[PDB]
Amino acid sequence: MQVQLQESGGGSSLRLSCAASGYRYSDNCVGWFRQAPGREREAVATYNSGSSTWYADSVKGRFTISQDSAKSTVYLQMNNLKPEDTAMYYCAGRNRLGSYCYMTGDFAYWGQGTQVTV
Amino acid sequence: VQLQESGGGSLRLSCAASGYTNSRKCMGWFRQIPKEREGVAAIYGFGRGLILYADSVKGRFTISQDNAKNTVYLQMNSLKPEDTAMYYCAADSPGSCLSRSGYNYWGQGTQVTVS
Amino acid sequence: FTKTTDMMTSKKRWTALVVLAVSLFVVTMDMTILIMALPELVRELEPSGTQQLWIVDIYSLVLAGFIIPLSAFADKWGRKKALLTGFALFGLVSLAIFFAESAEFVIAIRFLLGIAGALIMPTTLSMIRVIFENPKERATALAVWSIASSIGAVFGPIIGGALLEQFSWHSAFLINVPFAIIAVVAGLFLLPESKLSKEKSHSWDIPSTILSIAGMIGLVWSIKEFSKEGLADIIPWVVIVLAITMIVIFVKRNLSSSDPMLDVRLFKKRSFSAGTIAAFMTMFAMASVLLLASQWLQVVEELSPFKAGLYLLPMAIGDMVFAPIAPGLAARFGPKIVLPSGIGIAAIGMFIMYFFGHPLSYSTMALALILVGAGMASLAVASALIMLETPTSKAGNAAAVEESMYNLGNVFGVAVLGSLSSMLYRVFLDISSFSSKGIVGDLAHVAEESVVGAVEVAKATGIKQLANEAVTSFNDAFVATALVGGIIMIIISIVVYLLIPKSLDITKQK
Repeated sequence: MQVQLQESGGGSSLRLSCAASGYRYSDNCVGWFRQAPGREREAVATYNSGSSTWYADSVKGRFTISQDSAKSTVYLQMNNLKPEDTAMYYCAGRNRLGSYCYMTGDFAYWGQGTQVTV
Repeated sequence: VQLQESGGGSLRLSCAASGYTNSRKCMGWFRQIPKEREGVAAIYGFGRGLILYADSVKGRFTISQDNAKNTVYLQMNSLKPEDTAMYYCAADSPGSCLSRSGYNYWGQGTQVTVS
Repeated sequence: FTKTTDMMTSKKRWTALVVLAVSLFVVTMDMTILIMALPELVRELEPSGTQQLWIVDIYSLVLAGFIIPLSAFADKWGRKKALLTGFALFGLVSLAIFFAESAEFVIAIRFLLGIAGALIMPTTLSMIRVIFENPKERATALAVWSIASSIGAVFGPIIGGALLEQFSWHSAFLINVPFAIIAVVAGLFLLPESKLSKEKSHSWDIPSTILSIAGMIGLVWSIKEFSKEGLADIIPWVVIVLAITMIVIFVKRNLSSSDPMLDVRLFKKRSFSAGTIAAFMTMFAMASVLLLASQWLQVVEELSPFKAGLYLLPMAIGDMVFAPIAPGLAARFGPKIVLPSGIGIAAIGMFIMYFFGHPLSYSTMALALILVGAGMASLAVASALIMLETPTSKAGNAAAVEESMYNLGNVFGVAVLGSLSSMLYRVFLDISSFSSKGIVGDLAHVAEESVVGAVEVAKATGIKQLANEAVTSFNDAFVATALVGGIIMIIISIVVYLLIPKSLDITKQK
C-alpha cells in the first residue's frame, strides 16, 4: 500500500508530530527534513544505519527525536530556537524494499509540507 | 486443553506442556510478585532454539526443552528470597517473547515462595 | 536387442538424442531434490551432526572424483553398455531407498548413486559426438544437450516442492525409478556402439587411476572445507597442497606415457582451450546467482521454498529461448563473436542487478535473469567448439574433461562467491552496534549466521530495527557480489575473445 504521511504540531520549544501508515515493524524508519525559504531541502535528525541519530550541524544539541511503536508516530521537539528554522519541516519515509522498510539511500515519501514558524 | 507442571523451598522448578508444536512459537516462563507477570526466560522455536533471558536473572537461570514430552525443564542458582512470585509457564505466542502480549495458551503455574 | 551396430544410425537417430536428452535432465535433478528434502529426512531419522553434511557432500565428492577413470572404463568397455549399466545402477539405487533403515545406509546409497551417475554425464556427451558426425547437425544436437544439463538446476526446486508437498519423503527417489527404467527400454533399442579397439589400448594403469581419483577428491574437499571453515585451519591447507602436487604428478604421467588415460594433447589446440575456459565461467554465474537469488526471494518477498523456486522461472526460460537460436548465429557470425557475446550478455545482466537495482525489486530480478539465461545458453556454442576438431576416441576422452571442468566450475563458484557474500553481509550488518540495546553473545552469532536467522532473532527479541537492518545488509551484499561476478565475467570474456582464432568456424570441419 502507498504510504501516507500526515503532520501536525506545527504552528505558533515546540513538538512536531508525524503519523505513520501501512508498515511492518514501523519503527526507526521515518525521518525529518525541512525546506528552508532561502535554501533547498535539508536533513535534520534522521536515523542512520545500526543505531545512530544524524542531527544537523546547526541543531545538533537543540533538537531531539523520539518514537513510540504504539500508535506509530514520530515526535520532533525543538528547544532554544534560532534565526533559522521556519522552513517547511517535511516528514519523510524510507524507501520500502519488499515489506521491510529500511534501505541505504534517499527518502521517497514526503508528507504534506509547511507551517513551522520561528 | 494442555498440561502444566510445578516444582518445589529453593532448588528449582520444572514445567511441562502436553500437546503443542512450538515450531516457531514462543514458549517461556513468567512470574509476578503479589502486580505484573514480568517474565524471566523464554525459548523461540528456531534451529536448536533461541533462548532469551531477563535483565535481572541473566546467567543465574538455565532453561532447556526436551523433544520427547515437550517439557520446560529449568534450573538456577542464587535463589535470593526476593523473586518469590506466582510463577507460571506459557506458550504458543506469535513473537516478542518475555512480554505480556498475544498468547493462545496459559497454564496454572506453581506456588513457590522463599522465606 | 543388440549392442553392436555399425554405420551409426539412420535419419531417425534424432529420436535417440531425445531419449538421451530428457533422461539426462532427470539425472541432473536428483541432487536438488535431495537438498530441499534434507529437513524432512532429519525429522524421521538421526542427522547425527556431521552425518547430515556427509549426506550432501558425498555425491559431489564422488562425482568429481570418479569421473576421469570411469570415462576410460566406458571407452574400453562399450559406450552403449556403459551408459545402460549406469542407468540400471541408478534405477536400482533409486529403488533401494524404499528400505528405510535410516543410517549409514543413506551414505552408502548416495555413494553408489554418485558412482552410477559418474558414468552418465561424461558418457552421454561422448555418445552425442559418436551418433552425430556432421558439424551443422552436431551443433543443433548439442544445443538440446546444453539446455538439459542446466534447465535442470532451475527446474529442480519446483519439482522437488511439488513432490514433497504430496506423497512423502521416500517418493523423492520413487519418481525417478519409472522415468529411468524407460530410459534403458529405449537406451538399448536406438543406440550405436563405439568400443574403441585393443589396437591402441594397453593394460590399465593403477597409479594413474589412484592418483587422479585422490587428487580430484582432495581438491574438491579442500575447496569445500575452505568455504565452510575459513583459511585458518592447517588440515585443508595440507590437503589442497597435496592434491595439487598429485594432480601435477598425474598430468606429467599422462603427458609422455604411451596410450594415456586422459591424453592431455587437446589443450594444445586453441579451439579446445577456448571452450574449456568458457564452460567454467559459464557455470560460475549460476553457481552464485541461483542460490543467492533463492535466498533473496526467501527473505525479502516472504515466500515458501517451493514458491521461491517457482519465481526463478525467467532464468530458465531465457536459456530455453536463446539456446536453440545460438548455433544458427554461430554458424554465420563465427564463434569468435558469438561465444564471447553470450558471456558478455550474462555480464550485462549481472551488472543491471547492481547499477539499476540497488533497492532490488522482482521486476529488475526477472529482467536480469533473462540476460543471465542468455549466457547460460552460450554453453551450447562452447560445448560445440570443444568437440569441433576432435577424433572419435579423443572426443570420448574429452567429454570427461568437459564434465570435470563443469563440476569444478560449479564448486569453485559456489564456494568463492558464497564466501564473499557471507563476508560482505557480516561486514555490512555490523552486529557489534546492537550490543548495548539488545542482541549479545549467542544470539549475535545467529544474526551473523544468515539473514533468515537475523530476521527471526529480531522477531523473537522484540527489537525491530535488527530486521530492517539485516534485510538491507543482505540486499546490499547480494548486489555487490553480483557486481563482482560481472567484473570477473567481462574479464573472462576478453580472454575468450582473444583465444579463439579468426579462421575457426563451427561448420566445415575440414
